[PDB]
Amino acid sequence: TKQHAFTREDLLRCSRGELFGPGNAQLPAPNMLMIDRIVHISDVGGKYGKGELVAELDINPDLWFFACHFEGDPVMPGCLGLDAMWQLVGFYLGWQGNPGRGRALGSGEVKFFGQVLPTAKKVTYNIHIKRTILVLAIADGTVSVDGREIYSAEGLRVGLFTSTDSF
Amino acid sequence: TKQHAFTREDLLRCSRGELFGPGNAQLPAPNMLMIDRIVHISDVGGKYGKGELVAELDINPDLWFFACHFEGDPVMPGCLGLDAMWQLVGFYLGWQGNPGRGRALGSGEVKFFGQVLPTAKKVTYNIHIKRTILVLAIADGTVSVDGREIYSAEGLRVGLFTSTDSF
Ligand SMILES: O=C(O)c1ccc(COc2ccc3c(c2)CCC3)o1
Ligand SMILES: O=C(O)c1ccc(COc2ccc3c(c2)CCC3)o1
Repeated sequence: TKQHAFTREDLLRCSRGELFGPGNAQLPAPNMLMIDRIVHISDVGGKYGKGELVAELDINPDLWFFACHFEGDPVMPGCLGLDAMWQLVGFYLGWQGNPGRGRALGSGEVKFFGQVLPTAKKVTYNIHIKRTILVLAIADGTVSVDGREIYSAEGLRVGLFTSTDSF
Repeated sequence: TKQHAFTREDLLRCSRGELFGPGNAQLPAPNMLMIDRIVHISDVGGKYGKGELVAELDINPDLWFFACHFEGDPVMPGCLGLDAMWQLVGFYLGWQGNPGRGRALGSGEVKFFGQVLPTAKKVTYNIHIKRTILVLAIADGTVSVDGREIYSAEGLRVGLFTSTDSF
């Protein structure tokens, strides 16, 4: 709760289990990691008074997903921008000190109404925590490219599992 | 409309633009391609009488996404199983003979209530086309692993763009 911003090296440390400890929430490592930095994280403020994350991914034409998606028509997969928002809600649960392994549980409405091209510079993620309740978080999120909102997600859900025995 | 099943080599040909032609719907190439085969595609039957796709992805412990997602806790990303369902709805629009480039436009409710582990053998996707209406398709979908339903998506939307001038 004391650290309110994270560098890429902090996120890579998180991906090895060395930020929140083994058996606790982990970001993916490359090439599934869809965040370079967490600019802001808090458990107060945001749209619902329950905290907020702002994170960034730098874009350059050589990122792996442009060449295969699609050949002659490069565009960052919508599913990976959506996954960044699940990655951030999971990070929030870990950052609050909750134990267990993170899984996305789904979302209400997702809309893709724009695209990240290899000429873009920066994708920004805004997450508004709605409720924390296994331990799970519900959040709304946007994805923006160079100032332009392009995706929205309502009711993003991520849970932490300490025991899967009964499921 | 004459071909009702597709091999991996057919899907790779689709990913190069050589199945539906340049400027038309393309599957991603590896490593974003989340389908090995289309077992069944039709424009009649399915849950709503508007056709159906059944597709498969073989699972083995060496698939790239297991090592990075997550370190010491391998699980196929939920976002990639969801993306397979968008990939299949886009394939359906191309298979019907519609021109233009495919984009996911989003979904209503997505639920992840199980997981694909590196011990699994086969993921199966079931897509029920709800409505075709730019040209877009609305569908419901499930992801199953070795017979067990693990994800559901309602209101998957994919559109084809012949012109982006006005957007
Ligand atoms: O992975 C995808 O299918 C994906 C990524 C982003 C999108 C959304 O694509 C869009 C969505 C809306 C518009 C455009 C493209 C250009 C014209 C307006 O789809
Ligand atoms: O990429 C993900 O976060 C992801 C993939 C699949 C899931 C869902 O994870 C789940 C969802 C439900 C259950 C388990 C795991 C084991 C106990 C029951 O989340």
